[PDB]
Amino acid sequence: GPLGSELSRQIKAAASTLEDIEVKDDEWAVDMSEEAIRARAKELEVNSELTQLDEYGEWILEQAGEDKENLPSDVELYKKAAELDVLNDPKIGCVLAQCLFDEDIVNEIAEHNAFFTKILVTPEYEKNFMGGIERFLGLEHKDLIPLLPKILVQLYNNDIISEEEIMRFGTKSSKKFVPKEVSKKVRRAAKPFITWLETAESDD
Amino acid sequence: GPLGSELSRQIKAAASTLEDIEVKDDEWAVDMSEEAIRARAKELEVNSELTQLDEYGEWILEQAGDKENLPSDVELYKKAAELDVLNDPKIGCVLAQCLFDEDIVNEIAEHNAFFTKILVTPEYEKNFMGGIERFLGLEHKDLIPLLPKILVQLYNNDIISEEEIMRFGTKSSKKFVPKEVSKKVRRAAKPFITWLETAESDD
Amino acid sequence: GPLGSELSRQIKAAASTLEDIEVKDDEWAVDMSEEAIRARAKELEVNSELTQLDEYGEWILEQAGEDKENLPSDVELYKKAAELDVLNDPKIGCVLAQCLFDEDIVNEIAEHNAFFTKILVTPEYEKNFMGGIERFLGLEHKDLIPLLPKILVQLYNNDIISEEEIMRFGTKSSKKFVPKEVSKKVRRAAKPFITWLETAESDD
Amino acid sequence: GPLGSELSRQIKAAASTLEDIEVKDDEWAVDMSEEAIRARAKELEVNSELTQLDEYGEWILEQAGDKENLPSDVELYKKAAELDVLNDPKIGCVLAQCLFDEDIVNEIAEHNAFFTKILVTPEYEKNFMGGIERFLGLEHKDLIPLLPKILVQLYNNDIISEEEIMRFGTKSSKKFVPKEVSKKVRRAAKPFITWLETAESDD
Amino acid sequence: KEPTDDIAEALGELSLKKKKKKTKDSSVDAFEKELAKAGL
Amino acid sequence: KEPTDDIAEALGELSLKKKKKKTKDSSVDAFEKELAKAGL
Repeated sequence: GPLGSELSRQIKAAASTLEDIEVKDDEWAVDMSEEAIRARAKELEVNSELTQLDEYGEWILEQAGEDKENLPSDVELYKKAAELDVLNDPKIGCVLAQCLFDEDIVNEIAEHNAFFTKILVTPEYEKNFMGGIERFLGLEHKDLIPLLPKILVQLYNNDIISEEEIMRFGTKSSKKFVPKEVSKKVRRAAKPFITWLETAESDD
Repeated sequence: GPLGSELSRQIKAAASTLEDIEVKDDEWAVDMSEEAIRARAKELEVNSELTQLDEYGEWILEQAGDKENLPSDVELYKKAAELDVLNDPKIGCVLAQCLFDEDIVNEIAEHNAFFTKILVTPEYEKNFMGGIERFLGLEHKDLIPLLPKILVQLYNNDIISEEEIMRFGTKSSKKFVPKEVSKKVRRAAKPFITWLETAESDD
Repeated sequence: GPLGSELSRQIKAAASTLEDIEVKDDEWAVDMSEEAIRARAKELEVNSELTQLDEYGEWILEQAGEDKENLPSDVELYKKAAELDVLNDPKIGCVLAQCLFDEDIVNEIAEHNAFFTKILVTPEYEKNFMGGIERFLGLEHKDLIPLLPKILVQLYNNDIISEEEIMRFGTKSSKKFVPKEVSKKVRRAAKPFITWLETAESDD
Repeated sequence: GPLGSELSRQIKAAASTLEDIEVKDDEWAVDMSEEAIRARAKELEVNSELTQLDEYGEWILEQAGDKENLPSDVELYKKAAELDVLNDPKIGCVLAQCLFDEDIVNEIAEHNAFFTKILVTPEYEKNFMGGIERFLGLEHKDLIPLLPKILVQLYNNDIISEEEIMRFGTKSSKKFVPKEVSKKVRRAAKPFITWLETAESDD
Repeated sequence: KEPTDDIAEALGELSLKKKKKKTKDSSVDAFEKELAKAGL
Repeated sequence: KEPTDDIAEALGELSLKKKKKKTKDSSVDAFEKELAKAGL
């Protein structure tokens, strides 16, 4: 056929590799091979910090529910972070950006100023928070991307995120949080605000 | 070009799907969607349900290395009691996948009193048979020809009930092995199963 | 992530292999590489017989159109086959089965008896015709699969296809014309007729 | 399991798509659907449109083997007239992809009268530039750094118009090369293109 | 409850009765005559 | 013709005016007081 012997063999091998993964994943709970036992042991050590972040996000979502008006108090949000030992993890900003907000984000992002100042210790935390916003709008709620200019005004005016990190989010391609096509779309939706900022900084 | 629109559209769809999987895997550690959290939580729950069974299996495999150096039946039972796996019907799945090697036809009859003591319910027997289906169907396909002989030992030594041997040979599992492997294993068992069906009909 | 370094590398390589195929296929007409020139030359020699079958099918479809009541006469169908030198090709049955019929197949399959006797020279031609029916119902017109018992009655009663080839179509898995899942579905839709035949042959 | 439902569903979708492509390819020779016939007919039509161009290219590549043994400009023109490709604007695409090697910066100025005689319209020049984009962007990516020098020769020897050099350096093609390759080639050309833009502005 | 029209029509037509070999060979003769008129 | 509500609201809010650093540090004090009441 049009593929040729070599490409047909490559495609068939890929399919079989994928089919084997599906069998291994589907039968994991009855798999007592040395490979599966060792893998389950490694997943515990490698994902310890991730499990702690997951538990924080799960608690936030479980306590607030669909509406973010039932969100635990900022004091409660901080206490749980300390309890789970995630305060020293820059990815806590990524968790908060993806779990604290709903469709009322423009109003919600400005209701936790003191909390963010205390939690976002370094620019790395701010970058992780911006990455989380990129995922929340670019991947999970594409319908809210039109709110990005307003979201950025709230971040800049309330000094929640530095001008430098807002500029990196709007002008730099980071493959760490979202795919390149999603990044391009978010930066475009941010351009109206970023252009204003670049001009305001040029005017000094 | 040579492909035609349909084949080209499909090759493009396959590439996009594969790229999407790469990005999901690359971004797993920053993915805090409800679905990613639920997925990691569900695996943690399964991993935790298997902690004692995994520890039992690893100890068997480490202590054995050749299954002649397998720990004694007495040591196997004592370790099971220490890890609290005796009350877990899946202990049969662990034992079937960790105690045997190429000498299974003989080894499967060298632990009679142990298996009689530990396989206390038909559920334990079903789990043991599932483990055998995995040992032969997935991990050692070269030993599938030994199945009628293995079943003869299990039936002759009263290790597994005839009702459970019949389920393994007549029923399609999805739990322990893929449908293709179940069909292959049941076919290799047909010689013994046929005999058991006639004996049951005669009696 | 859950894939692991090795499987991630395998998936990325597969994607790149597929992306390269798409580029090569999309730019074929501007590709003057030694590979493309040589490939275009090979496709002509390798697909000579296939081009002749294609031309026959194209002519049948072009002359009849959507309705198979405008089909050229059996004499015309034979003359074109000779003109294209496809009479000596067992795959002519596969072409005819896929191009001569529409939703009125039950009636149409019995309107060309003498033609089929002359065209389907060996059991191999009959097998190719049955393969074509398998593709027509199992892949192109899944809505007509319920007509298979009736289609088989017309084939058996009019002696268009041998009992032996009807039985192979209904009881054997041939990966040559359709995928295994499609074969299983067609043989199931045929089982009502096949059961009758197996019993009639047992009764002798 | 470790994948989670979403990643598992995607891996299953990728496997099914790949299996579907394998079956389409395996059954191509018995596929007499209107779509399969149309596809094979469309490729035959494209192959036929390229018969003389392919024969011209193969003759160039065979006769050359080192492009120093390239046939003479006189022989290149005579063969073009014999194969009736002189009136085909795509002759530029063939020549750009078959006449040059690692010594292109010099070779691209050793055929001035030939190119002046054969590149009779801007369409021929566009096709030549597309062929260069393929030669450098796809077949010899190591030679992409030579693009500003190649463009200097093309502009200095009046082989390609400034209007067409600007299109190659400023416009995104999809016809000759993928968007990623166009972006890379246009970036490597920027040093010369910038100069040409200023000269045009000054004049 | 699935439709039964297609299966019922087939079930009713079921019959060991088949086209006579001579009848099949006879229809062949008219066709061959039409072919001869076309030079084949 | 696309809606303009989201962009227009943002365009109207555009302002170099920013939260005072002292104001930011002051809100921090009430929060730290709430934290001290919790032993943190």
